[PDB]
Amino acid sequence: DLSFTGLTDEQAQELHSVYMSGLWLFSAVAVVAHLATFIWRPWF
Amino acid sequence: DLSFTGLTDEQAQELHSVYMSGLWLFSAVAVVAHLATFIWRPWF
Amino acid sequence: DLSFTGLTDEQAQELHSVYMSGLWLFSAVAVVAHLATFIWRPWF
Amino acid sequence: DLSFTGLTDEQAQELHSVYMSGLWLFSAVAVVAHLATFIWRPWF
Amino acid sequence: DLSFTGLTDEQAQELHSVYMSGLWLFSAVAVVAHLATFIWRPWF
Amino acid sequence: ALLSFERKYRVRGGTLIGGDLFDFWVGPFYVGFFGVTTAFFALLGTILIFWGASQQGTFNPWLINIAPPDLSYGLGMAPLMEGGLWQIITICAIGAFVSWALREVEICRKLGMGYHVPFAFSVAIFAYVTLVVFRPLLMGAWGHGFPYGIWSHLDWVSNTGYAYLHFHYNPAHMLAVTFFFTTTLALALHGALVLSAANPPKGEEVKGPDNEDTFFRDFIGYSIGTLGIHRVGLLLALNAGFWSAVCIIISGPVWTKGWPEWWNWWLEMPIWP
Amino acid sequence: DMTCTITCWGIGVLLGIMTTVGLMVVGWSFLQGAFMGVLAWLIVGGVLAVAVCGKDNAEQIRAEMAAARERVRGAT
Amino acid sequence: EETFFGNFDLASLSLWLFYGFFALLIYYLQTENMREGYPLEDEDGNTAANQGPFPLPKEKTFKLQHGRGELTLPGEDVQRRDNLALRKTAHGNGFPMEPTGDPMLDGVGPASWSKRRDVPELDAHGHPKIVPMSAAEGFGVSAGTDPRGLPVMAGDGEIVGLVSDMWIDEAEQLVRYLELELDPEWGDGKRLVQRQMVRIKSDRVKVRSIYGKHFKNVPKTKSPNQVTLLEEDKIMAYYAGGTLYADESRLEPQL
Amino acid sequence: PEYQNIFTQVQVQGPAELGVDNENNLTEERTTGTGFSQLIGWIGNAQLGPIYLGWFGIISLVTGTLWFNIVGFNMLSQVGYSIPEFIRQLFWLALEPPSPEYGLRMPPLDDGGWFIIASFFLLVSVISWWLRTYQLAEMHKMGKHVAWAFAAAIWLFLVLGLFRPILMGSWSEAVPYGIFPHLDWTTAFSIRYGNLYYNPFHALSIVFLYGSVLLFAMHGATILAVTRFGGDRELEQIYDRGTASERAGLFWRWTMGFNATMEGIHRWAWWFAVLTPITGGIGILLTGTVVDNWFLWAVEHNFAPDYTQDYGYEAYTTYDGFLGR
Amino acid sequence: MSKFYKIWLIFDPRRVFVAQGVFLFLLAAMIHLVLLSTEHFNWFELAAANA
Amino acid sequence: MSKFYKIWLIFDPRRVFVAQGVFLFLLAAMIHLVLLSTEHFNWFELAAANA
Amino acid sequence: MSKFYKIWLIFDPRRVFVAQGVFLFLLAAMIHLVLLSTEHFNWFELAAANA
Amino acid sequence: MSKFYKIWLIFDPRRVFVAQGVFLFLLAAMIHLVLLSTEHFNWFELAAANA
Amino acid sequence: MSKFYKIWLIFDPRRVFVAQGVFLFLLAAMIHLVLLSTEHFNWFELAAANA
Ligand code: BCL
Ligand SMILES: CC[C@H]1c2cc3[nH]c4c(c3C)C(=O)[C@H](C(=O)OC)c4c3nc(cc4[nH]c(cc(n2)[C@@H]1C)c(C(C)=O)c4C)[C@@H](C)[C@@H]3CCC(=O)OC/C=C(/C)CCC[C@H](C)CCC[C@H](C)CCCC(C)C
Ligand SMILES: CC[C@H]1c2cc3[nH]c4c(c3C)C(=O)[C@H](C(=O)OC)c4c3nc(cc4[nH]c(cc(n2)[C@@H]1C)c(C(C)=O)c4C)[C@@H](C)[C@@H]3CCC(=O)OC/C=C(\C)CCC[C@H](C)CCC[C@H](C)CCCC(C)C
Ligand SMILES: CC[C@H]1c2cc3[nH]c4c(c3C)C(=O)[C@H](C(=O)OC)c4c3nc(cc4[nH]c(cc(n2)[C@@H]1C)c(C(C)=O)c4C)[C@@H](C)[C@@H]3CCC(=O)OC/C=C(\C)CCC[C@H](C)CCC[C@H](C)CCCC(C)C
Ligand SMILES: CCCCCCCC/C=C\CCCCCCCC(=O)O[C@H](COC(=O)CCCCCCCCCCCCCCCCC)COP(=O)(O)OC[C@@H](O)CO
Ligand SMILES: CCCCCCCC/C=C\CCCCCCCC(=O)O[C@H](COC(=O)CCCCCCCCCCCCCCCCC)COP(=O)(O)OC[C@@H](O)CO
Ligand SMILES: CCCCCCCC/C=C\CCCCCCCC(=O)O[C@H](COC(=O)CCCCCCCCCCCCCCCCC)COP(=O)(O)OC[C@@H](O)CO
Ligand SMILES: COC(C)(C)C(=O)C/C=C(\C)CC/C=C(\C)CC/C=C(\C)CCCC/C(C)=C/CCC(C)CC/C=C(\C)CCC=C(C)C
Ligand SMILES: COC(C)(C)C(=O)C/C=C(\C)CC/C=C(\C)CC/C=C(\C)CCCC/C(C)=C/CCC(C)CC/C=C(\C)CCC=C(C)C
Ligand SMILES: COC(C)(C)C(=O)C/C=C(\C)CC/C=C(\C)CC/C=C(\C)CCCC/C(C)=C/CCC(C)CC/C=C(\C)CCC=C(C)C
Ligand SMILES: COC(C)(C)C(=O)C/C=C(\C)CC/C=C(\C)CC/C=C(\C)CCCC/C(C)=C/CCC(C)CC/C=C(\C)CCC=C(C)C
Ligand SMILES: COC(C)(C)C(=O)C/C=C(\C)CC/C=C(\C)CC/C=C(\C)CCCC/C(C)=C\CCC(C)CC/C=C(\C)CCC=C(C)C
Ligand SMILES: [Fe+3]
Repeated sequence: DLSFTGLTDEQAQELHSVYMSGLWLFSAVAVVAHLATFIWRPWF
Repeated sequence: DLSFTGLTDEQAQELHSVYMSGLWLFSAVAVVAHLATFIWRPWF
Repeated sequence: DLSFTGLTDEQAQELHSVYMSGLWLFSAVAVVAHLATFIWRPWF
Repeated sequence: DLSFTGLTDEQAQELHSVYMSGLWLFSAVAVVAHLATFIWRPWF
Repeated sequence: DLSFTGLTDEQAQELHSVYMSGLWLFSAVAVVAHLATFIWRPWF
Repeated sequence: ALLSFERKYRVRGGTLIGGDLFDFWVGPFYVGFFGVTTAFFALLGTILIFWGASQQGTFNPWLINIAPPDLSYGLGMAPLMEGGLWQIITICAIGAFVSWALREVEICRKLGMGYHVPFAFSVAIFAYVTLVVFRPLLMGAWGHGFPYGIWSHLDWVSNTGYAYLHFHYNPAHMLAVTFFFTTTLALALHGALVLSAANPPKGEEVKGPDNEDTFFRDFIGYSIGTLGIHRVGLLLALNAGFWSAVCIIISGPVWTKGWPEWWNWWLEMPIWP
Repeated sequence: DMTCTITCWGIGVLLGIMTTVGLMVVGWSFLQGAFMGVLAWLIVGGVLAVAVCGKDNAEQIRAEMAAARERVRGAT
Repeated sequence: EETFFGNFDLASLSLWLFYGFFALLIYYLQTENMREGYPLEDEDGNTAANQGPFPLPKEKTFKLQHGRGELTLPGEDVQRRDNLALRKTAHGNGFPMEPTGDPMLDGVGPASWSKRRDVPELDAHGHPKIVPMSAAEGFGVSAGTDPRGLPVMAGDGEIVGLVSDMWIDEAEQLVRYLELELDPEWGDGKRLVQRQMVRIKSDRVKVRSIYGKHFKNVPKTKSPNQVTLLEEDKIMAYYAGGTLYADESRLEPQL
Repeated sequence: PEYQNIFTQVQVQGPAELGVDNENNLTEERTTGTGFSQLIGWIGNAQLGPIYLGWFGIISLVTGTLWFNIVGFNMLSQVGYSIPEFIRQLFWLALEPPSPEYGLRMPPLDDGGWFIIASFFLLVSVISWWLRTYQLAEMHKMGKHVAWAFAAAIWLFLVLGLFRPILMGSWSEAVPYGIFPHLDWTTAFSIRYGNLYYNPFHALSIVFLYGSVLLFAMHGATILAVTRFGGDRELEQIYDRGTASERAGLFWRWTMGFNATMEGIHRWAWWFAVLTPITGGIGILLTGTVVDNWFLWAVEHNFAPDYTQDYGYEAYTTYDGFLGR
Repeated sequence: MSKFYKIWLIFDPRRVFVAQGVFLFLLAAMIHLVLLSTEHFNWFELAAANA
Repeated sequence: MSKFYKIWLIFDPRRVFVAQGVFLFLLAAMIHLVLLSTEHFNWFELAAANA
Repeated sequence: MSKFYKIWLIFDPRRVFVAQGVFLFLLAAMIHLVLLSTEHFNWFELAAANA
Repeated sequence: MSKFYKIWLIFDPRRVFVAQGVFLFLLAAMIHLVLLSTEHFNWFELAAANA
Repeated sequence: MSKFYKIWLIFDPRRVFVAQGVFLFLLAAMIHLVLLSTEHFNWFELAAANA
């Protein structure tokens, strides 16, 4: 397997799964925030 | 297990619990202060 | 073979195959964006 | 068993207890001062 | 036992006992001075 | 009184003129032929300054002012109260400065050193002689020199710059200011590096030149070295004083208009559309 | 070969002086012609001290050095 | 903005505070520069009555590298010379001294050296810092004129020998010394010249400080591969003394 | 004449130095790759590189390049995207601070909003370069003199751009980003508040700047005259006194009656240089907030000179006589 | 898209976490300043005018 | 989400704690100062004009 | 066209990924700023004008 | 909360005590001066107007 | 509360005493000057008024 960092396939898979769980939480909050600002003050 | 800092999994589980205990107290105080500022002088 | 980076032919095929699949996603979002903006405000 | 400064657990408990005593004294004095100030000249 | 300065427990106790005696005398003189000034020209 | 290691260096010889007639020390000071000429000139100049202060009417160090003559006197001599004392004091100051340099030369010769310090001091003498002798002679009157007063020689600087409207736009003044600022940044860096090498945190050993070279290549990717930094500091300082003399000698005898207008050659170059 | 470098810089100084006088005959002022003269000096004199002084003498020595660099590569 | 009293405002208070701070800083700076050469002495070696207006500083310690020990200053003078061939020309203080024998051989005046440590200076790895080029892996002349093989001319116009090697500082990549092999007519062995005292030309190398007859008395190093600090000081001071002692016309007034 | 030691006679080159290391492992973040320049080597060292890349340096470089491009692109757009005119008027263009009517609030992007966004990126860049200078000493196990000297100049930087505008109550008090426009700011600042010559802290700053330049002429010249005795190896002269330090001290002792040591002259240099921006910032912070006319302040405190003669050209000559008619 | 986890077999996971945090703060800070440079979207000024 | 504790296997707590303290104080101070530069939200002028 | 994968036998992916990322963001920010610099495509002024 | 004592297993008390003292005094001085700079809360001027 | 003496086990008394002395004198001088700057609490001008 090609590896520049030193991690293995399982380790990378696990790190990625926790990283994507935080991407979605941050992004879901951003979606709710953006939806409330348009109902208050529409742009577009 | 992968570890860059040197801590072990159990040491990391104990430190994160204490850190979250402090974060909630901070956020719980910040919430009551924002509610009083809104009843006193509301934005939006 | 000629390799100045020390990767093999198949490892190169693996990296490229993964890279193009993100390139296509980036290009797709950008086209839906440009379309919404021309309908919103044409520039030609 | 984790430590970055060289102290042991029991020494840290003893230092924290003294620190909390000082903090509570300071906070009580500040609370009385703020109460007297608010009675003398209100800001809300 | 913890010591970053080189003193022992008894030496620190004696030094603090001497220090607080001067602090209290300074505070008493300041208290008497602050009382006479209010009787001559009040500030609250 | 001597330092612990000074006695073996106090030998006879190495004088330009005077032999052993003036070859001795007074306290820590060395005297020679040029030590006697410096004392005479400096004492005469100071006594004349204070006599002029007494005749002016104030002894306040902030308010003492001895001024050059009117422009109507040209290059002749004025009455001693209307600007002649300034001329005499100028002659005395030139003599004192030249004697100081020639005394440094003899000290260098006696110690077996190079002659870099008198050569460096000659540049500062050249900037002063340009301000009180060269520009005034070219412009045609001694009244173009600056007055001898702590707060009155700043009024001269202010009025001389607004006589060309916006002095910041003088091309050779911009070069001179850059040299001054660069010398101060380099002096600060050099002093900091040497002190940080010689004074480590408590409980650590001292460092050497290798460590100093390494810190600077890590910080900015280059290190001039322990010998190059002194050459560069000297060259920067001497360039600062030379360009200062140029900025003042062109402002009067070479250019008459405002300094912004001088830039017109760039704004109307034929290449521009 | 620091003596060929100094020669090349002096031919640049001389070309700069000639650029000033030539633009002045054609209608430009001194300072306009002298900015162009300074650039002729710095660009051309610099270019000639890299190119001409870098054609250093060596004859079969040049050959072997190059044929051996061509052996470093091939296994690099 | 108001004043505290009279004409005294915030700017005046700031100015006077800076005055006080600057006075304390001047005291600190002058006291810090008195860790060498004190207490003062008279011309007979006794402690002088006057010691000046500033008292002496307290002690600092330096921890040296490579196990050389500790240095505490201010302290005793360990670089002091013992028996100097000098003579007073007056009964009091303030007059020069006269050499008793040969000033260049006795190390007095502009030829004086200081008693430094009898070990070579080390680099970061603990190795001698200055090494002859014939033993320095990878070094070559990259610019300038190479002086090896050229004859050396003295200050009076005599050829005394040939340059055989160069001694370089490998950490800083700089030439420090030139090594000269003497002709039999002008002495025997090898000598060193510091780089700052030579002018290298196309056909010769010029040393103006000393004459040919002075080249046999240049101090010699013990080992052919390393030089200590004491030897460095004695070699450099010998060449420096020739600027005044080589000829009798160099010592008399030039007028 | 004797060799003077301004240019090296012969250069020698060997393997490139990669630097010292300790338990902090500085090698892991250093770039590989070096060069050599024989033109520079006539004066100093010839080796170029390598450099250390931490996070502080990378953040500083990125945020400083952003500031540069917001200014440069605003300057380019002000001229109509005309490259030849952009080159013609490069020294005259600028990114202007906001108008005084907006106070400390956020101004329109056309009237100072881009100026505030770019100022926040320059701030971040400068504070990051300082954290790098502190970390490298800590990692190299040296003193923190360099970081303190840098913070001395950062003090005046922050006074000019951040502190004084806040205490005055307007973002319009800041300096524009331009070559000529920033020099016009200096002259206008001096004119608006009387005469800046009569500010005592400005005079003290000038004193220390003059003193710092006089000291590098003296120190550079003195060190170059004792290089025939090994005087450029200063650290070993500190650890073991030699004849170079003795002669250097005795020259100044016989010249002006007192002298320094090898270690102690660098403290003098460090303090004179450091004292210039501190006094300058204290002087700038007092202008407008406390004192509004420095010449009237000097008249109040009695150090303003008085002149007896009259004003006017016809008190000294005639218009016809000045023309030769 | 199902093999995007191999980004961690190319980039170190500490280097990425520092850069992403710093970038995200500075981007959120700048957007709030652009909204407040306006008239329609400055909420502090709209509370005063709805009064 | 229940494995966020592993953030301490990558980041050193000392540096994170120091940076967090400095960041939090600076952010709070900045927010308190923008409110005072507005008219409707300055609490001192409000008390002054209420009486 | 089918042999384009070989760019990864010439160029190191680690360097080009960082280079790309920086290049991409800087290009996007420049277009938005040019768009914001125009009178017809400034979407913040349209919201104020439209209503 | 019972385990907040373990802060001393990460931070050196010597540094934080000095930092806390400097911070507290500077903050108190700044607040007192800000109060003195207003019109409704200057207590020296209130006595002059109540007398 | 009864174990405050251990503050001398963390801090060096020699530095603390000098810092204290300087701080106390500067604070007292500043307070006296601030009182002198006002119109109701200047005791030198009240003596002139009452005569
Ligand atoms: C009409 C003109 C006015 C005048 C108006 C002013 C004003 C206004 C000011 C000065 C100031 C100064 N004046 Mg004045 N001054 C006048 C006449 C003079 C004369 C004279 C006639 O000979 C002299 C010698 C001076 C000299 C001086 C200096 C002593 C002083 C600047 C201090 C300093 O540290 O500078 C060096 C400069 C700095 C330290 C700036 C800080 C630089 C920062 C740290 C850079 C950060 C990095 C950067 C952003 C990155 C760049 C890119 C890199 C390549 C990566 N003035 C007249 C009276 N003067 C200043 C001062 O302090 O006033 C008291 C000041 O503000
Ligand atoms: C006040 C001091 C200023 C300074 C000076 C400075 N920096 C320097 C140099 C100098 C004199 C170099 O010579 C060296 C360099 O090689 O620059 C191209 C360098 C450098 N400073 C850098 C960084 C840097 N310096 C900074 C600051 C500063 N350094 C200030 C502006 C900063 C910031 C923002 O504060 C940064 C980020 C890099 C640009 C570079 C790091 C050197 C490096 O990585 O070298 C790698 C080696 C190479 C192979 C490149 C050399 C080029 C040639 C192909 C080699 C052959 C030489 C040729 C004969 C001559 C060309 C060299 C010229 C520089 C003369
Ligand atoms: C690159 C040039 C820099 C420089 C170099 C320089 N100056 C030097 C040296 C060097 C290398 C010395 O070795 C030498 C020295 O010994 O320094 C300690 C010196 C020196 N330069 C000095 C000062 C000085 N240098 C200055 C600047 C500079 N000198 C430049 C920045 C300045 C200013 C204005 O910026 C000053 C004030 C002296 C401290 C010193 C030695 C001068 C000296 O002692 O001369 C002998 C004369 C007397 C003791 C008294 C003479 C009395 C006169 C007869 C009467 C006074 C008349 C005077 C004109 C009145 C002026 C009134 C003002 C208010 C206007
Ligand atoms: C004590 C006061 C003096 C002083 C000291 C001083 N300055 C200092 C220091 C010190 C002690 C440093 O440690 C620090 C330093 O790094 O020095 C090498 C510095 C420094 N002082 C500087 C400038 C400076 N100092 C000045 C003044 C002074 N500094 C005083 C004279 C002045 C003026 C106006 O006189 C200037 C202009 C910098 C060189 C440096 C601070 C470096 C810094 O913070 O950089 C931030 C970087 C960016 C803007 C990002 C990079 C973006 C660039 C626009 C382009 C890319 C970089 C490239 C290398 C440059 C372009 C060259 C090309 C060929 C590639
Ligand atoms: C008012 C008095 C001076 C007269 C007025 C006219 C001149 C004014 C200008 C300059 C004054 C410099 C005079 C210095 C002459 C020194 C003579 C000398 O040699 O004095 C020594 C004693 O001195 C020293 O040791 C050095 C003194 C400091 C040098 C000057 C510093 C200039 C710093 C800053 C620049 C100054 C600008 C102002 C900033 C205003 C700031 C608000 C005796 O010998 P010693 O053996 O060294 O004794 C000591 C020890 O060893 C004990 O043993
Ligand atoms: C020849 C004609 C003269 C030219 C005429 C022009 C007039 C002006 C020129 C020069 C004035 C300087 C004159 C003073 C020189 C005295 C000679 C000297 O120094 O003689 C020493 C005797 O010492 C002294 O007489 C000590 C002098 C004390 C210096 C004061 C220190 C601070 C001073 C300044 C701080 C500055 C800050 C700001 C300032 C504002 C604030 C001041 C013999 O020494 P020694 O026997 O070897 O040993 C003994 C040694 O250790 C110490 O006692
Ligand atoms: C402001 C920008 C940052 C804001 C966002 C930060 C939080 C975002 C989230 C995460 C990143 C935080 C750091 C966590 C990691 C800590 C430890 C670590 O690892 O990284 C550290 C972390 O470095 C940073 O976080 C850099 C931040 C620099 C910002 C400075 C800007 C100026 C400051 C203020 C200006 C404004 C005030 C004006 C008014 C007042 C007037 C001034 C470097 O250590 P290192 O050892 O070099 O790291 C190499 C590594 O690989 C070792 O293994
Ligand atoms: C100038 O133009 C204007 C003003 C208009 C603009 O504003 C222009 C703006 C842009 C052009 C903006 C462009 C913006 C972007 C491209 C934004 C992109 C943003 C993201 C991709 C954000 C990603 C965020 C991800 C987050 C928050 C992830 C968090 C993850 C975690 C907290 C969990 C991590 C923990 C792990 C992995 C532990 C596991 C460890 C082990 C050891 C197993
Ligand atoms: C108007 O717009 C402008 C620009 C003006 C803005 O204001 C914009 C502002 C923003 C964009 C703001 C953004 C702000 C954030 C993203 C804020 C985030 C804040 C947090 C995540 C805060 C976290 C706080 C956490 C706290 C306080 C934790 C405390 C923990 C502890 C006290 C416990 C310590 C742990 C120990 C001792 C462990 C010990 C264990 C051992 C094993 C030794
Ligand atoms: C209006 O808006 C503006 C901007 C003007 C503001 O003012 C905004 C202001 C803020 C945002 C302010 C924010 C302020 C804070 C967050 C304040 C926090 C304060 C504290 C945490 C205070 C803590 C105090 C603790 C004290 C006083 C402890 C004292 C301890 C001791 C006195 C001694 C105990 C220790 C000993 C003896 C050591 C024992 C030793 C052993 C070996 C066992
Ligand atoms: C109004 O707004 C403005 C800004 C104007 C203000 O004025 C604001 C002001 C403040 C915010 C002020 C705040 C002030 C303080 C917090 C002050 C604190 C003061 C103290 C804690 C003072 C302590 C004094 C202690 C003393 C005097 C102690 C001892 C003295 C001794 C002489 C004894 C010492 C001797 C010893 C220990 C001998 C050694 C013994 C051995 C056994 C060896
Ligand atoms: C378009 O072409 C390309 C792409 C090549 C370019 O990018 C070209 C770029 C240029 C041609 C650029 C030219 C740039 C200049 C000429 C720049 C000149 C800059 C100066 C002279 C700047 C001086 C700056 C500052 C001064 C004098 C003092 C103090 C400043 C500050 C402290 C700034 C800090 C600001 C702060 C803290 C406020 C931030 C606001 C907050 C709310 C936090
Ligand atoms: Fe030095």
